[PDB]
Amino acid sequence: AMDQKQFEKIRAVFDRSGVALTLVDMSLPEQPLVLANPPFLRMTGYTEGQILGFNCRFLQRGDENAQARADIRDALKLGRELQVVLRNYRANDEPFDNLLFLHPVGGRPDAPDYFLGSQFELGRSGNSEEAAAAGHAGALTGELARIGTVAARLEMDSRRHLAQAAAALVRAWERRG
Amino acid sequence: MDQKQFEKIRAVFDRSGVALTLVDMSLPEQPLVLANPPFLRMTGYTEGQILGFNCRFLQRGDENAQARADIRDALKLGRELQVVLRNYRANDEPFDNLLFLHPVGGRPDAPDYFLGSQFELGRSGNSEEAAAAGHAGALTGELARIGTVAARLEMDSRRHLAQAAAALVRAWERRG
Ligand SMILES: Cc1cc2c(cc1C)N(C[C@H](O)[C@H](O)[C@H](O)COP(=O)(O)O)c1[nH]c(=O)[nH]c(=O)c1N2
Ligand SMILES: Cc1cc2nc3c(=O)[nH]c(=O)nc-3n(C[C@H](O)[C@H](O)[C@H](O)COP(=O)(O)O)c2cc1C
Repeated sequence: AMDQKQFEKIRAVFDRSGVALTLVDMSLPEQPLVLANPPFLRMTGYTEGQILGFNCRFLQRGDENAQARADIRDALKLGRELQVVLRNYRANDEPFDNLLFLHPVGGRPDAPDYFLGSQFELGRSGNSEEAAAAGHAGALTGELARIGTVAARLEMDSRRHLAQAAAALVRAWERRG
Repeated sequence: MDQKQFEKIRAVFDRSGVALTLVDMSLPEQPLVLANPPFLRMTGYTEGQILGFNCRFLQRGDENAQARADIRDALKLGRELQVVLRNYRANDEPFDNLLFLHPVGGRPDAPDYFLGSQFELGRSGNSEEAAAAGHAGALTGELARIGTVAARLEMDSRRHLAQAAAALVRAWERRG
């Protein structure tokens, strides 16, 4: 029940964004990537053409994020937001930790038509991982509000909770050693 | 200046989820020319109640001498600055303002405008740093839209601003 016009608005927001953005079709269980912006493409080292149609787990290897994935599947089925860290791999197979922000888009409250994903690459920010992650959270919420997934009046409150959630996750991630 | 570019700034201002202000550098007293709804909501004034005036009404005379010195230098230089001001709402409630300053377009050392973005400190419990860094992240997005932050070196621009914001917060907490 989503206007071709909204889909295009989302595409335009992805294209101009300063954070990695992905969109996945929820109308089918294989859940293919349907949008993926330039910063996601550079972080991972793929091209847009080779990525679309695939499920985003192609960034993973085997059975590696068992906990994080079980959480992701629930969020998705329950149509809820989620932040989780994931062990991921670029096209060249180097490992990287991906702080993943998930957000339901469109559809109905417990049946979103799409899911948005935004990736924050950990370990690139040195002494200020919390701040960087939180900064990312802020730019994200701005994108969410422009699309309309976050209510405009609630953009601030959303940002504050998402930034906090990101800093916490970083802190637990640097508690892993 | 420009009619197309000023219209864009007005547009970005109206939609935004961050407190935004635009000051006209071409006027003797450097007055508010734009003031967006989350700014008005934070301070409790209306558009008409504050437009055309300089933002120094949020202060009570002499309380931010060092900071306003840093502000005047920045404005003269046309450089960015992040600074904490003691401020007062329309109902005279006091709050500390973490103020973000940015030069808008024009000339590198004499800009057409300054963009101010206010972040209220002390309403974020144990995660002031996170919330400030979040604010900086959102701001940078708006600056990238206006055109001030070029391209998508926005990311590194975001990371630094967020780093700076968090630092300023820590200092402000080392000052009980
Ligand atoms: C919008 C969006 C974006 C992403 C994902 C999901 C969605 C909906 N997923 C998760 C992946 O697609 C898959 O759901 C999880 O691996 C769990 O499902 P499985 O346990 O593999 O069946 C994901 N996976 C990953 O390893 N890195 C990521 O950044 C992406 N981003
Ligand atoms: C764009 C912009 C936004 C500003 N926002 C605030 C503000 O929110 N709160 C405040 O106390 N001062 C703010 N100021 C500062 C005053 O406008 C003024 O520049 C500063 O107080 C130093 O000037 P003065 O020493 O001549 O009073 C802002 C200035 C500019 C240029």
